[PDB]
Amino acid sequence: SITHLPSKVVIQDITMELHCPLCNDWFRDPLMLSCGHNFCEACIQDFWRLQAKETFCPECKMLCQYNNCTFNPVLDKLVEKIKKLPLLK
Amino acid sequence: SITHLPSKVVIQDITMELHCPLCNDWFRDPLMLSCGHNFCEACIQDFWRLQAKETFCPECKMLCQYNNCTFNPVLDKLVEKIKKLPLLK
Ligand SMILES: [Zn+2]
Ligand SMILES: [Zn+2]
Ligand SMILES: [Zn+2]
Ligand SMILES: [Zn+2]
Repeated sequence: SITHLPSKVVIQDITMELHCPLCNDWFRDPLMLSCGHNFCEACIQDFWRLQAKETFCPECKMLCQYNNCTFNPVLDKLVEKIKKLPLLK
Repeated sequence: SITHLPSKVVIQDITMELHCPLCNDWFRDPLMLSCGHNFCEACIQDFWRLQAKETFCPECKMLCQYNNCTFNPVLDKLVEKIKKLPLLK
């Protein structure tokens, strides 16, 4: 995209990217799946253990293998920082 | 950390987290290594091909295996968004 965006809209977009789509809260110990999507470790583990018959990604439906999941620590750092951001608009 | 931070300081901290430590520019097609650190794909590939005798992480020095690297697409999305943020302070 090549359009200017309202400051508040950009902050909100950034914030949506740091929210887990399973719990709709801030990522906590996010795992990244083979497709590149991220979920709280607890959220994706419970989804797979409890709701899903194969280990697929809830967002894109691609078949991930459990053993290919990896921690995504940069997301923890970004969550910590942005929660401290004063929203001046 | 449990201290309030200046808005501008928080934006700058967030921005440092979205910069590749090898090139000091915005992440472009970042790969995440087994240790959880991220670098532009081109940057870490050139580092390993050209400067380094084993595939270690330039930040933490841990021995990563090349085949365990993964794309970290969330970082591309965050780079795109934050570059559009008007800096009002
Ligand atoms: Zn979650
Ligand atoms: Zn996915
Ligand atoms: Zn780079
Ligand atoms: Zn590292």
